[PDB]
Amino acid sequence: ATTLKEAADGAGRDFGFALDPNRLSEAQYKAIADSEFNLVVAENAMKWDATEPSQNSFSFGAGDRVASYAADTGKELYGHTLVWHSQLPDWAKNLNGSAFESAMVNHVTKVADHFEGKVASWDVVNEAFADGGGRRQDSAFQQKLGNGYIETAFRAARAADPTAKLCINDYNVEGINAKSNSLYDLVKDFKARGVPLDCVGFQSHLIVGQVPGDFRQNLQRFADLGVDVRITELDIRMRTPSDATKLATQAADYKKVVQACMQVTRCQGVTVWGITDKYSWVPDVFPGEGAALVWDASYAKKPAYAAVMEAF
Ligand SMILES: *[C@H]1O[C@H](CO)[C@@H](O[C@@H]2O[C@H](CO)[C@@H](O)[C@H](O)[C@H]2O)[C@H](O)[C@H]1F
Repeated sequence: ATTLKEAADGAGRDFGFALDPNRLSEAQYKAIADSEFNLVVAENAMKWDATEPSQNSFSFGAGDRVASYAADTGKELYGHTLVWHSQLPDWAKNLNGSAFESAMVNHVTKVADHFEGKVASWDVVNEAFADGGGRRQDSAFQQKLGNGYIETAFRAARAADPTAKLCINDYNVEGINAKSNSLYDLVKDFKARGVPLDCVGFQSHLIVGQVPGDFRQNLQRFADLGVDVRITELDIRMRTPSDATKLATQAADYKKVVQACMQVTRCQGVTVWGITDKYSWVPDVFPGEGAALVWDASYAKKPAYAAVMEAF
């Protein structure tokens, strides 16, 4: 193969990226987006704040732009995200009880219906668990609705879109630990009771040199529950500036993550969280850290590019 798209294509897998529609007007950005991936997900265009900026007033512009890009270039489209505690507009945060529940059911219904037949899989609920185990406590959904909100989301999404794969997504659930254990219990429960849930996504926002040694083992145990698994927001950050050793380790880290996926038959593929280091969300959250993506800020391929090629 000569592009990652070709390598993932031959492996029978997905290799995607987080798209900011506003960047498509930068030729180098578009050139890479067109050539190297076979799947696309909206970085921000499909979240709650960008789609229902005010109660019952949907804004599908940015979202449609991403959905059009995928259809026009023949890429699979992944949806992100229906229910999520962050980027929740204040009108929602001010809602209470059944009212809040109705706003949630309606948001899930409208957004899923609008993209029906275009989005192949959705992160219906994202980041429901707390590091350390148990439910996230700082979530308006958990507070206002209690434990059953997740099941309600999945049931409402399945009713609006009969065929989209419905996934639950989280971070720090890559290795076997208290967070992935709680995640595992919930999936087992859902499958036992017939709650519609088809896949589990593992964000994989990792640190260089710190890739969980039991990644494969963990993906496999979820797969055994009869669900598909996917790596959804992969980037492996470092303390900047980067150097020859930091880039070499990161390469090897990319290789390990992709091989974990290649080794679990139900691992659908891998989605990196962006294309180039220059637009990466990392420096804005973790000051002092960065250089986490496969292309540097000059659009030059970092050693990671060749590692991923090999893993596929
Ligand atoms: C996976 O993690 C990424 C990184 O935070 C999330 O995407 C970021 O979300 C924030 C908040 O909406 C945006 O400001 C960033 O531009 C975006 O990269 C993603 O939603 C998540 F679930």
